[PDB]
Amino acid sequence: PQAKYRHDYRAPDYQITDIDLTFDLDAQKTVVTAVSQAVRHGASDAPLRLNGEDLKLVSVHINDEPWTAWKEEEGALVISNLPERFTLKIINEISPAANTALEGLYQSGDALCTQCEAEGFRHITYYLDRPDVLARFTTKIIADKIKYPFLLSNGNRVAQGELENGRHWVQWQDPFPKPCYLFALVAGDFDVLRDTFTTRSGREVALELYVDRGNLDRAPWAMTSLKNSMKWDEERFGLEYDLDIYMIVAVDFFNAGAMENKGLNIFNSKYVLARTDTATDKDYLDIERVIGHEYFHNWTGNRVTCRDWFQLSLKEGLTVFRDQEFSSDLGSRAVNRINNVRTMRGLQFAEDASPMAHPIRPDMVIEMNNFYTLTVYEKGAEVIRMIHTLLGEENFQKGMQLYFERHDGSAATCDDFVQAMEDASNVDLSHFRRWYSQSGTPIVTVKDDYNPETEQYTLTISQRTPATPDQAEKQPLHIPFAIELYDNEGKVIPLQKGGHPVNSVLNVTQAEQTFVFDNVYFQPVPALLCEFSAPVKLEYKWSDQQLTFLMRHARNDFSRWDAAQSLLATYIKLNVARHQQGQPLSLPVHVADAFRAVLLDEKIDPALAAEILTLPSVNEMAELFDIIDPIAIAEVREALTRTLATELADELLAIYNANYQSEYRVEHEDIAKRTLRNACLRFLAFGETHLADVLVSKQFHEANNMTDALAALSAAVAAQLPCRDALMQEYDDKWHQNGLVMDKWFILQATSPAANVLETVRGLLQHRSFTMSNPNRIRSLIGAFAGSNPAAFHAEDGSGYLFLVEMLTDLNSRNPQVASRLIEPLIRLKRYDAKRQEKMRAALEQLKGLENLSGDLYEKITKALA
Ligand code: NA
Ligand code: NA
Ligand code: NA
Ligand SMILES: [Zn+2]
Repeated sequence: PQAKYRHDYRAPDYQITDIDLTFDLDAQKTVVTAVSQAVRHGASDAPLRLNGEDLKLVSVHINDEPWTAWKEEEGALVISNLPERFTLKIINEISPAANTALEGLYQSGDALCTQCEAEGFRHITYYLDRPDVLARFTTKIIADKIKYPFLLSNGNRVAQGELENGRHWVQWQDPFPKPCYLFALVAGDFDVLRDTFTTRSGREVALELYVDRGNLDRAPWAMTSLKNSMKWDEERFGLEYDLDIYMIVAVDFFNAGAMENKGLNIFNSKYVLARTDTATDKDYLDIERVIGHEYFHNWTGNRVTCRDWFQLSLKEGLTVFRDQEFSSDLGSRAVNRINNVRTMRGLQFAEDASPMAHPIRPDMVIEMNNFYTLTVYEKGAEVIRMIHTLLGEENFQKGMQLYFERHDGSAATCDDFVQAMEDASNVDLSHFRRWYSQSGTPIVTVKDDYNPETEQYTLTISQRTPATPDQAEKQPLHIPFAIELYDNEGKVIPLQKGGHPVNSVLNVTQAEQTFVFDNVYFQPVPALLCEFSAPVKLEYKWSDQQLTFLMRHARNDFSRWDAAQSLLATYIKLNVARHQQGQPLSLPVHVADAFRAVLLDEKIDPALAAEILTLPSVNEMAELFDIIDPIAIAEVREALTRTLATELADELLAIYNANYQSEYRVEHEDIAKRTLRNACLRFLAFGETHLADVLVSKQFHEANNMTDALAALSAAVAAQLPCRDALMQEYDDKWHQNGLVMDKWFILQATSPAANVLETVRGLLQHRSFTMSNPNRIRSLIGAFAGSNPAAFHAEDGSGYLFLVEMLTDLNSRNPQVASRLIEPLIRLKRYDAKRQEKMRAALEQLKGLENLSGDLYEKITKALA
């Protein structure tokens, strides 16, 4: 359809203040009654345009009078000649069972449940579906007692009743005005885990976690995590929960990961259910993350919400920042930072090049569900971290405070949040605001000079953002640029300028500038962009010895990891160019020596050693190139792994045996050691075949937990070892009746370095555990093929592109949101060689031709083809 523009936001002509919903539930045909209290603010001649999608309108009343001055248009109900203040009453029917897109009210298994973010409440009743219209909800659900014993909506339960013919009803009331995207409804039969948490001030909150029956044994971690979140937000931000009850329901059929619906979060069951033999350490930490995340939304998203959808980052960048900080306090900050930066550089930077490039606050949007992006979430949070970096904790907290004090109870803008941070701190963020409106990844170039006569070090820093598909015009940003300077012994040299300390975060605000430091008593090795202080590409001409020096001496663990990625980047690029000419991998001795040194340093945190021995992902590697040869990258990763497996075999095995652990515990010291042990196992898989096949299958068979079971299975697949098919069948045989566990197996299948991986993947569309109606299964198999196996996806013959087009033809009609996730590999076409671009362009031109092309796909397809 047509685009919506941020600069066209105007306040609404009408407001709703209270809405009283009734649901006569039935999966075939639900009847919705909505009584809303409205107020005209605009002109008298302005009609009321209510949004609505695939609703069957039964009746319209205005102050109990059957209305005759209205009409239905494309996606709207238009009501005219209205009083200034009035009661609106709509009755409509919807059909949950038919809803395969999982927008609105749909069925997930036997259960009914909702997804309204961003614009799904309009698939339930005619409303002002925009998040600047906030109102007090009352929700009455009626349903078959047998099939739907639990009837849940937002708030507290305020009435209940039984009816003839085996039906019953519950009524719910949320005292906080909210935008309709935060409305939730759930009916079904569940096992319920109940605990309580008591707030800092005495308030006792009931906690109820709803799971499909028989899953009550994978619930406690989720619950413990929720409790930790409530405590952490209390300790770090001073934020207490505001209601008496907190519900979380885990469903299997869900497009997102989870949803901050006020008082009644709905979670993909992926980010709830864990048990030591079904879930890995990553799963546990992700559940901690997502539970936390939705919880933190209770302030940064609900108590203060978004005036319009272009302000999505207001809540998501801030709430992601909050889930990073939660994870980082409770666990390893260094590991957390490293991985979040892997994500920025690997995946986000790629999107900021792509035809979908947008600023964290978009200016144009066709389908809003396309803008739940790495950019809005992860880059959004980096922008928040930058603010935190410029202001410091004490100041940042005062801004949070002023933000809430001003906007609690309303919908706000990104600019409002920045103004709160500015006014509380008296740090000026006028120039900084440009981060909200400029797309693309800036490139910061650093040139250095030491003058021993004067004992001064000059940094010449310059910046440029190259043009993007979405903006022709770019300008310099306010870039917090952190530096440490190290002397010959590995001590930090103090920064100064004329006998006066200088702050180690520099304000790179111009296209080019120059910083001169004094009393620099020795020629420094610098650490640049410490802790990835801005979401930029750094360009500096490191010597390998500067890099290895930093791996040995840098204060900050992140700087050691990052020195290593820079060391290794050089050689990844070398060996890709070599691969392309039929040459074998070449690697200097001293490079392997550095990784050996990390493996044998007793001073090293195992967690860090583990991340330094985790090679960059293929996506992380691709960001190093202008043109991507996915096959060269894939083969080079495989080779580089083999070479270090050989060069480090004795030390790898030593460290593998050293960090054996008889007990399994989800505690961070233990996870660090298990991560390191399994990092060693990966390399060993790629070494001597018999020894490999022995360790891998032994670890798999003997593993007490899924982290170890799967690490070995995954290495058997990755390294193509003898036991593979057997181990792989064993897993199927055991876990096929369990979708979330099978997700891992599908990924392994889909990301196999095998020769006939596409043929296997087409076949797995028939597998017992697979189903095209379940977005988890789709992402696990098809998603992992297209997104995480770029070597097979970008086969020379175009067979990958055609497979995705077949799938997308199905998913376009069934679930556009998921089709849109899946097309992302294909809109990156302008990044590969001509021969590939042509086939990709052809695939996109096929999809453009679809009878009933969704807006979701249409938005991305016309940008890419443009
Ligand atoms: Na209102
Ligand atoms: Na709290
Ligand atoms: Na910590
Ligand atoms: Zn969120």
